[PDB]
Amino acid sequence: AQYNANHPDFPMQIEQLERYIQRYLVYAILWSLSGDSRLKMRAELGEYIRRITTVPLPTAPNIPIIDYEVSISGEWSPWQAKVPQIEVETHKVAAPDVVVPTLDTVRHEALLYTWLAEHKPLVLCGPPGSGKTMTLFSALRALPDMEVVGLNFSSATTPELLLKTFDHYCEYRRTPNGVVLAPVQLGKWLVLFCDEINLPDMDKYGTQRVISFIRQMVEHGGFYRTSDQTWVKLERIQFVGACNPPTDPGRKPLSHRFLRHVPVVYVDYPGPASLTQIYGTFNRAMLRLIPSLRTYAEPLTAAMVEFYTMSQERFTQDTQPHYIYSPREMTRWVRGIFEALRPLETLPVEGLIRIWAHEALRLFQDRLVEDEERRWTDENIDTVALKHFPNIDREKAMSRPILYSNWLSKDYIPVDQEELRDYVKARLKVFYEEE
Amino acid sequence: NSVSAMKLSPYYKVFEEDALSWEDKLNRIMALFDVWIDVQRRWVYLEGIFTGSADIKHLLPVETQRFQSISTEFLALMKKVSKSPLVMDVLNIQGVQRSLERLADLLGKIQKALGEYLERERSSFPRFYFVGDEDLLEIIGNSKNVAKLQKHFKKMFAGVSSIILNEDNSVVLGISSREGEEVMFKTPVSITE
Amino acid sequence: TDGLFTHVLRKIIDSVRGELQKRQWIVFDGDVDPEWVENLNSVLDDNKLLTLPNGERLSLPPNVRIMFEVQDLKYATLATVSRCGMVWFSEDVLSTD
Amino acid sequence: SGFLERMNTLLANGEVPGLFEGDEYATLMTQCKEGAQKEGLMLDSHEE
Amino acid sequence: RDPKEWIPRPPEKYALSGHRSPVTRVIFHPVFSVMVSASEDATIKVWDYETGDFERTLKGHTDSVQDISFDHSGKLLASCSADMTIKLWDFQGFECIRTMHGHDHNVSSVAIMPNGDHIVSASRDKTIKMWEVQTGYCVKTFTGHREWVRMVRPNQDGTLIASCSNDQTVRVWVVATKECKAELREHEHVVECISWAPESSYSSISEATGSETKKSGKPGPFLLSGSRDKTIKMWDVSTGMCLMTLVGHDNWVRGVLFHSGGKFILSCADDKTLRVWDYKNKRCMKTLNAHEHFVTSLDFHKTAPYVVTGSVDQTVKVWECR
Ligand SMILES: Nc1ncnc2c1ncn2[C@@H]1O[C@H](COP(=O)(O)OP(=O)(O)O)[C@@H](O)[C@H]1O
Repeated sequence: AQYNANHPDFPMQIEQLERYIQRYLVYAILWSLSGDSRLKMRAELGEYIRRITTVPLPTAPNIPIIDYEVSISGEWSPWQAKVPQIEVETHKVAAPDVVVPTLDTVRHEALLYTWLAEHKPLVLCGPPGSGKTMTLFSALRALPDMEVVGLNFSSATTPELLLKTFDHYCEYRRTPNGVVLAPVQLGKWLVLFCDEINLPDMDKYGTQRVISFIRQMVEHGGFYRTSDQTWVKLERIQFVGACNPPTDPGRKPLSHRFLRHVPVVYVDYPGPASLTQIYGTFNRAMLRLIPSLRTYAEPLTAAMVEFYTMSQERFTQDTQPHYIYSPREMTRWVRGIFEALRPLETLPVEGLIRIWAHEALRLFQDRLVEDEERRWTDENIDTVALKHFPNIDREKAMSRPILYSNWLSKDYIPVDQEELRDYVKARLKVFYEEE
Repeated sequence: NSVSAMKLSPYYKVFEEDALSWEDKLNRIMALFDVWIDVQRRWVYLEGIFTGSADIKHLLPVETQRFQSISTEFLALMKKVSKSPLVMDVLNIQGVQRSLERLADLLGKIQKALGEYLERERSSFPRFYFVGDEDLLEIIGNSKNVAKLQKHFKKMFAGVSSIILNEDNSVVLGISSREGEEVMFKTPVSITE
Repeated sequence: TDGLFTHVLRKIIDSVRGELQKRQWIVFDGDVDPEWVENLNSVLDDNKLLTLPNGERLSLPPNVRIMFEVQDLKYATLATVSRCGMVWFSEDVLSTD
Repeated sequence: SGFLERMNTLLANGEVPGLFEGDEYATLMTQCKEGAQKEGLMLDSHEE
Repeated sequence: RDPKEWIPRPPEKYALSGHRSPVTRVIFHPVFSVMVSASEDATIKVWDYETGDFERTLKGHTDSVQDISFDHSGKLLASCSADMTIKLWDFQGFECIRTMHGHDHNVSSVAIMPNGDHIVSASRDKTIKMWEVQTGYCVKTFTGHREWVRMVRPNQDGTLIASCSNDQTVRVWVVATKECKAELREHEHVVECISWAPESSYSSISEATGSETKKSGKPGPFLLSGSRDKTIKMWDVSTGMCLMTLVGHDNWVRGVLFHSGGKFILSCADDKTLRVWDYKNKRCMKTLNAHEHFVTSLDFHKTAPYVVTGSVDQTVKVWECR
């Protein structure tokens, strides 16, 4: 219908409609039957469809069908054509808003946009930091007629948390058909983003009160006001959920009756190739501050990706609950280096490695519990740096007391321990007589 | 007044709903435009102060920026009124009532914040010392429109009730008293120069 | 800041809603003592001006009349009496019938 | 446990939806206007 | 030696060291060629900067002395200590003629009005108090600061007194009516020191900032506020706008003041350096490694080309200017 609106003189023809629908149906089946599974399972489903269907399909020998969208003209077009190698501006390096386009990103954004345009509730499932919140917020930028409200669920979450949000962002009004709940504003659809839907604890009978409350609001289009036992109908309200996989500790599987109304999309961790592309773009923009360092963007990105991979596999939730590593750490890794390079007008290659090593310790070592893990991080940081950055001064960049502070200078520069100790002692004397 | 006569009419019973409906609209028209005429008048002689004076920006920086925020939104409100200048549509504006009340309040706050500016401005023309703050703001703000300045010359001169101007209202040709007596200036004064 | 009488007179002088085209009457219903009424000496004289301490002077429009409704003048000074026209309402004017 | 619930929402969002109700919400809108004017920006609606 | 352009030089003239505790402040005598310094050992030692010879110690304070000041004639010295007392000294006799009580906590500043008949002080009880020289009576209190007030300084004519507090705000008060003329808040951290603009610098400040000449003829009083965020900001008291921000100190700025000729800005910080600033171009020319520890204060002689800087290393240094 939108295509005909854009082409008033040439309405879309039947043979174009016949082709477009057939490709869309195959494209719809794959994303509806395997959108909540891994990449391998998505490829397997595409192979099964290719083996039995008669609809024309992409002729790529190895590229799975899931990598091809359906053009409005009615022909398969690869998703690769919509992920250009962009150049981010230096002042928005690793900012929360900026999103580097990726094959997984564009596929999910289009899929998220489709369900959101229908005001159909959806749940994004994936490991923490995989990009569930980012992808949704990116998709909502293509829908100006929607306002998103963030709600974080916990083990003690109960339906009044949704209720208190309703008073703040919506208003109860009396209508002849009954009480109707709508946002205080007009013309925009309120979207309730529930970030951690699956933590709310089950009772001893295996039921989550808030999940049933959400299920009631979506199937029956409303709920009951406990103050006066009056049925209330929801209007212009949408529900979007996010959650870790149910097998993770502390998580509980959702009720099947709730799952029928809510499609689930699986957002897995970006692969090493994807991480290299995403943070390689960030590194290139970040390193433009120092022109002499622009040739080190690729080895820096490879070093960041490599060490993140080894740390992720070495430390798991089995040992400690907080041993969770995600792309969020690498985003903080880029932010840490970028801040440490903004005021500096120049810096040698050894200085960049020292900052790179400093941020690694502050992200991957601060949460380690026992000394064995900390020593492992110290040794492997040096080996990773040496492997990707040969022929550099080892001692000048790997001086073990890696300390950075803006206390002794206007900028964030390395500080020696002895001067730092003297300054803190002098400050403590003032701190005693003041605070 | 016409509807009030319908109120006492014995046949008003069959038209209770519609006649009362007009009272709600007529009274709301009165309420909307009673503040509108004042708010329009204040903005007329406040913009002249903030545009014709170059030193007000540096001497009064904080509230000058406030006026432009007030001015632009007033222009934005007036622009869409120009889009649909129907009396019912401007009455049916979403939040037209409260928008003028804050306009009356904000313009009032700006006006009370100009006290020291007007006091210093009185030094330029000594006869401004016998003019109230409300009238002086009207005089300085409406310098371009000399037609409405004829009511203030009696408070500044012994017998100059009004001045005499050319058709262009750009050169002063003479002065007039309250009895119609006029004095013809030998050398007329030009406002353009 | 304008008082009650000044605000009423100023609005009439401004005539934003056509006050000057009407017949405005200001009636001072109450007691008269030189504490407040002597401030109207210039108003009731040929000057027809209400001079305020802030230097503002308000000319009396020709269409407005200053009215006093009093029961006695045992405290009014000679200045107030001489500046106004007296109309005497004896109790015999309004009979019981 | 309710202490952590309020903290949990405050950490992630920076605001607790169920904190200011009634007069407290009405009171909060006052210095929100006063604070905004002090820092320079002019805001009138409760949402902004 | 340009009579309004001399700046200090790295070779120090004298290194006076007699204090047993960190030196708090150092000031110059307006008339005599003598120097007065106050330290944290409850002593106020007096030095001669021409010959660098210690003369005498003014004791009497129970705890650390925080601020000292001189009147216009130089015949009275006003000192405030952390023992909640303000002491007035007869400088010719070097004796305490009056002790002033009334502050509820540590007193961190004191100054004598240009008229010389009143004394202003600020303390940790969040109040700025005013005292009479003749009677020693507290006549006014300036409330409104939400935290410890660190410094209080009057303008040239004495009509306005500025104050900086731990509330990260700088307030300008009117002595006559106690009202807060302006609340200058742009520093992101606690403000330490304040300083007014001398009469010889209004033209230079106006032309340096690009401010247009006013019809009144007075550009308006200008105030400097060094804070612990390593920044120096110059304010327009009349308009309440920060004319410029000076960056380059590596630590908390402890003192700031103008050159007597109104051509440069002298500021000392905890980065062990004394820095001379060009507000014409918003940049620093010369950095002096004044001391081996934090620099607590500095002062600039009105006529003679001499700069004194106190420090935590219990050393007072005199700098020649060339
Ligand atoms: N293509 C990409 N471009 C930019 N950043 C990305 C990309 N993919 C992942 N990220 C990073 O991954 C992080 C995702 O975290 P988030 O979406 O908050 O996790 P969750 O949705 O589980 O809360 C973001 O901080 C983002 O910086």
